[PDB]
Amino acid sequence: TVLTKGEIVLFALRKFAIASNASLTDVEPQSIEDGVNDLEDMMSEWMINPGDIGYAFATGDEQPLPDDESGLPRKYKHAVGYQLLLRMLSDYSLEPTPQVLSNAQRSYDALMTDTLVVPSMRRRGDFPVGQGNKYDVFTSDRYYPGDLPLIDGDIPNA
Amino acid sequence: TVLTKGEIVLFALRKFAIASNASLTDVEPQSIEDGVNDLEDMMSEWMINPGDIGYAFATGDEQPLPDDESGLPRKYKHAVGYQLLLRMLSDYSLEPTPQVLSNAQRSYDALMTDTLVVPSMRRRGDFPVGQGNKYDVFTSDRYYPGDL
Amino acid sequence: TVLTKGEIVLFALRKFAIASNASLTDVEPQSIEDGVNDLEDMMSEWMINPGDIGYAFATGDEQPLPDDESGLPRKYKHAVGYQLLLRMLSDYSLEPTPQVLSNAQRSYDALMTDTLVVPSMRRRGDFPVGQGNKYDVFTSDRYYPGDL
Amino acid sequence: SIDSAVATYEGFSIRVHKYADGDANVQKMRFDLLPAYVCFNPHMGGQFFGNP
Amino acid sequence: SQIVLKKFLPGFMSDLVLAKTVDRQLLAGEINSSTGDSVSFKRP
Amino acid sequence: QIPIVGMEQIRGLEKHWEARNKKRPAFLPLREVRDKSGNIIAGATPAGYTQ
Amino acid sequence: QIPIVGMEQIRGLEKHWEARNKKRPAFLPLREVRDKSGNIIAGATPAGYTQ
Amino acid sequence: EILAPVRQRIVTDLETELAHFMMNNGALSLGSPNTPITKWSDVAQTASFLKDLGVNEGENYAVMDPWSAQRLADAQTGLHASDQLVRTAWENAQIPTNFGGIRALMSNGLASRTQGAFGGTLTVKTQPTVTYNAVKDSYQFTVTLTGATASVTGFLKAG
Amino acid sequence: HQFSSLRTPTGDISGQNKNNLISGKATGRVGNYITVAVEYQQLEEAIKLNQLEEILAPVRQRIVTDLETELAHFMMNNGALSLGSPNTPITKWSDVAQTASFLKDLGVNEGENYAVMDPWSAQRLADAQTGLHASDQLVRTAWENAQIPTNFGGIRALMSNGLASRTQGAFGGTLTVKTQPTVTYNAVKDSYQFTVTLTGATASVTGFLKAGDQVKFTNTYWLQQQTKQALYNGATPISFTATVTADANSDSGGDVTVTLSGVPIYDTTNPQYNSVSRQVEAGDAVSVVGTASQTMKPNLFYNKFFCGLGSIPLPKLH
Repeated sequence: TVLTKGEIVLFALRKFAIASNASLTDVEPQSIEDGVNDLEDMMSEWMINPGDIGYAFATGDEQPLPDDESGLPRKYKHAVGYQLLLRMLSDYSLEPTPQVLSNAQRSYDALMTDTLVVPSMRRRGDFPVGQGNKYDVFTSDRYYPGDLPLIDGDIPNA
Repeated sequence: TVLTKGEIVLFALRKFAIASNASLTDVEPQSIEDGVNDLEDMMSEWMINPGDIGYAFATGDEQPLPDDESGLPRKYKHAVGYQLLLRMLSDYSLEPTPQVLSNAQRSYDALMTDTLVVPSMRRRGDFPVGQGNKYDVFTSDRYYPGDL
Repeated sequence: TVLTKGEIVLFALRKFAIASNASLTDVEPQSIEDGVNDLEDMMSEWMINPGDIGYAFATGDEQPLPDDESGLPRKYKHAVGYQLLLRMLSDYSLEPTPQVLSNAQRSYDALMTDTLVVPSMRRRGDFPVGQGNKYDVFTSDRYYPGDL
Repeated sequence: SIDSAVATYEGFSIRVHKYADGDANVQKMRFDLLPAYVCFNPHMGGQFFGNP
Repeated sequence: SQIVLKKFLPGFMSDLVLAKTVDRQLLAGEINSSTGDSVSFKRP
Repeated sequence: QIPIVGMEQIRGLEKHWEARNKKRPAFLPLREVRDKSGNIIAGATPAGYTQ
Repeated sequence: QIPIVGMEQIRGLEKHWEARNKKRPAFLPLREVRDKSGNIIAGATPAGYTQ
Repeated sequence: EILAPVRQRIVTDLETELAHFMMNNGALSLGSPNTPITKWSDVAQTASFLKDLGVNEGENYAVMDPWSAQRLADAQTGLHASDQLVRTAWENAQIPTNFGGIRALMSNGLASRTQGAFGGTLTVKTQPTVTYNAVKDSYQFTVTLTGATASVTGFLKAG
Repeated sequence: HQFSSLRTPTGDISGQNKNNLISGKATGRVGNYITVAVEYQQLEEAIKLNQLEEILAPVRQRIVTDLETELAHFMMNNGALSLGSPNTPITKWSDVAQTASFLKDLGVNEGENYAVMDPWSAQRLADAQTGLHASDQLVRTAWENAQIPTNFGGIRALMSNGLASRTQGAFGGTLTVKTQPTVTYNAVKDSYQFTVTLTGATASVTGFLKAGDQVKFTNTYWLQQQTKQALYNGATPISFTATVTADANSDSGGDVTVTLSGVPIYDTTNPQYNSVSRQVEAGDAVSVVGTASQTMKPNLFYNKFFCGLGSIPLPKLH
């Protein structure tokens, strides 16, 4: 539903047992603040390799707020939290375990399979179309369209 | 007999002796809630990579409860439980064992072989159909239709 | 939401727990100035291999300060911080962990992905131009230019 | 510098032009016809209905 | 609901009698590039 | 000839393989083989082809 | 014939591979294969080609 | 595929606005607009008026809708001695070319007009100028009227 | 396709909108097999069954008759136009000529129009024809052979006894629409049908509206399709009419939901496809043409390209 940033951060802490509901000792507010901050830096960087996945950013230069709605589908939270955990473990002076690494890899692959591209490269443009396609005088189409630059009478060189 | 939530979490907590019927141990509401939420999110992500298995999601703006019916067929229980156990073992700073890993892998493969489907390669669409099919009787059956 | 040199340096120091709120330690002034000038020198070196990424330098004869606006984009923060941590740890003689190394490599790869060029090699210059382009006979357009 | 053609329909000639302005991969065609009208004498025509 | 025939269904059409009856003789090729945008005839 | 793959190797990618002769893809995606512990033991190529 | 690559091996670099027959690139980029621990196990070459 | 139904649209718009032009510029009027066309005199009166004015050089014409023609064809079927006329009207429901001294035509593409609200005993307040020197170029003139409604937009429509 | 034009003194249409290519499709489906099967014993064929061919002759006639009955049912269920009232039989010449005039005024150009009537109406038309005053040949033909010419009132008229019969179904009360329907072309461009609910019916009647019933909307008018002008039959404008597809029942409160063929397309963002003067808002007056429980054999009129029939050939068995 809402899938708040603070909820994601608390998830990341819980799956490594830094601090949970059934724990006598808990983390202070600024730890959650830094967790949410690192979450948003990681997601902003994620606009390059994995691509935009629908994250909502803070507009109007406000400091990040843990209770604001992230805007991500529920089918992404495990991957996001696992990737956040791997970045945040060093701050708590702890190291990852093989099971955690395998789970993170599996969830990341599950996220990746949902954002395929298959660019399906085009034809050249000087490749002739066959005489059996019945091309016409007016619509051209005697040769396949290519990049098709839009040349203006002004700006002749460019 | 129907299968509901909560019993899957109990299965996961029992197969690795976190809280067993005969271990002189007790279950906890925190563990139950964490297991339920983990199951919900895990099925939500399972919606894409493996095939949909008929899980029944909770209605909007309502918390999941252990008594709500899951809707899964009884055969997928072991696979779901083992996957959930592997996804929540690290919460207790514990590590699984090779026998558990082998059982989980075998049950996952058993689940996979039921939802497996193999698509059939359609013909191109400009491939001629021979004269032995008697296409002259029909109007526009000189070539194969292709795919929609 | 603009970045600052003080913010970037603090991120690096917290990442290995040299100074952080999780630990009860507090920043020592000497560590912060070292971070600032090390960052400035590392960017000056980076002006070659990764290429220009938008860093704002300090005007001559003026030392950089932690309150100065760096001008870097937000997305490069993790990469820059991890490189700073890697070239910083030798000061306190700590040893990087495999997870830290992997995160630094991931951030560097992500940063480098956005700066590819692929120069797309051009024509020769004496390569004949065919008769299909209907070149102009007087002009020197029977051959490709193939220069700047 | 624009592809064009002419169409005939009950003695009317229509000019058709085709272009691809913009890089939105959207082709455009336009049809053109211009008319001229004159009234020689208003007192030589009009409307008519029935009467009871 | 997949294959489509190559012939369109017929549509509706109006009729032309007014253009055929009105005078298309006096004003024919007099609005050229020389005369301008208007031209006048005489009166008895 | 028919290629041979794995269920977990090709799950979620059948639509891109069903139409490799109709469209003109730049590449074909496929996963690696991992054992029960999550380690990689083989490449992303198909195991083999039928004779 | 079509090459076969991993998903993370070519993610983010698809535009240069898509236009390799029209333009004249000096080279082509590609990543290595990395396991769950970040170690390199395979080169930057594509895993294989379809027969 | 686009070529066929675009020339039809062009021609239809041309003819519709031509009909609007003719009904906006025509002067003569006959009969009450409420009553439709039912009998032979309703068509003959147009030719009678045109002859009475005095026009000879030219060729007269008249245009009627589909429903009106059937009413005349039905009237023709009731003739008493013309076997050819009664046969044609009974079988094909087609009126002859020359009907009442004028050529009658049937068309379904024809513009329609709304009257426009008016009310009150109207009368002219100022003497207009209708000298031939003034109106020798357009046959149009401007006139002012009184006795109308208080303040209504569109007191008199076009036509 | 249909389009709309622009008006500009110089042709500058840079800032205006251009017509899009919204195309629709009409679907056709197959029905059910028509099968006639017989069996007999070998002993019966040996000792009793003779003249088997003459015995089995009329099977093809039965097959064709069933096909024709189904076709007539389909046509009367799918027709949309309506003229006259069922309370009065065909007696005069205008009663037939009105169909030709209406089809011409609507805008049908291609093909040939047809009208189909029952033998009693053909007899009454011949009786009316016998009163002619000048055409001796037609008068003699009508008086002797009781026949009518092939062309009648400008349309081709045919007489058949294979027509089917329909029933009205009980209805009553001031029926009016309750909820504004959706008549956008992008929504109704696939089947030319729409669903609507009414208010003001009887408390609880089963079979309130039967298939083939006709409902006319009082305060909306037909439109000349190509010129987009209204239609006037003298001084009375022609009102939009539609036909019910399947049976409907009324629940408590006088609410009935019914599916209609033929649609009043009035789309604001695509005015080019309009076929009605105004939208059908809530509270508009509708009425049902006919009588409470009248049963009759309906006469039909249509164009060549209204409905289509085919006979799929069947393959041999092994």
